[PDB]
Amino acid sequence: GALTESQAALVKSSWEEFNANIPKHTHRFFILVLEIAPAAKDLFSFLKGTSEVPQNNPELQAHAGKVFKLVYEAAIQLEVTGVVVTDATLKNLGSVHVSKGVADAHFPVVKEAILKTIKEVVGAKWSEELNSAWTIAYDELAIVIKKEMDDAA
Ligand code: HEM
Ligand SMILES: [F-]
Repeated sequence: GALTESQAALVKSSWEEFNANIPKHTHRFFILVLEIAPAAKDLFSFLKGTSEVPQNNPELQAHAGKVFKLVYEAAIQLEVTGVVVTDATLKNLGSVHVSKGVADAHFPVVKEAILKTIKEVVGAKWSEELNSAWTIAYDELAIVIKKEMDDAA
């Protein structure tokens, strides 16, 4: 699909819609994760020793917000520039995943959890053109982090 001026316009628009409700979209996102893979729970400090996914845990919200922002920034960068740029942050990201016991096969878990989360976020405006656009942007960003984990291990 490439990332036409028209496709980028579509991701920006849909991320603005996501940020618009962090405590919801982020707790949803963690539930979609634990649905696709239950075992994932022991990983998260703020999920350990608990039984259910905490709903007002600042640690949890701050965490999940950061995740989506990063995927959107990635899509704009693709339309303007044609690429996703690797910086200090993406590199430190790779380190912390590894400390915490996260692997590659965990990534389609968090992807589907994000496509499903955005399909839920944009509702009837959903188009093939839009699905195509977030898919392109995640894929392109995951490619970059997975790269940095391998390097932190
Ligand atoms: C493009 C996709 C992804 C992005 C942009 C991303 C981003 C991040 C960021 C920014 C942090 C640190 C947050 C903080 O300091 O507060 C973090 C921590 C973490 N992430 Fe990810 N992530 C991605 C995929 C994944 C996957 C697939 C898993 C595995 C299930 C995972 C598991 C974790 C864990 C266990 C921590 C440590 C949390 C702690 O115990 O406090 N992430 N991630
Ligand atoms: F994460």
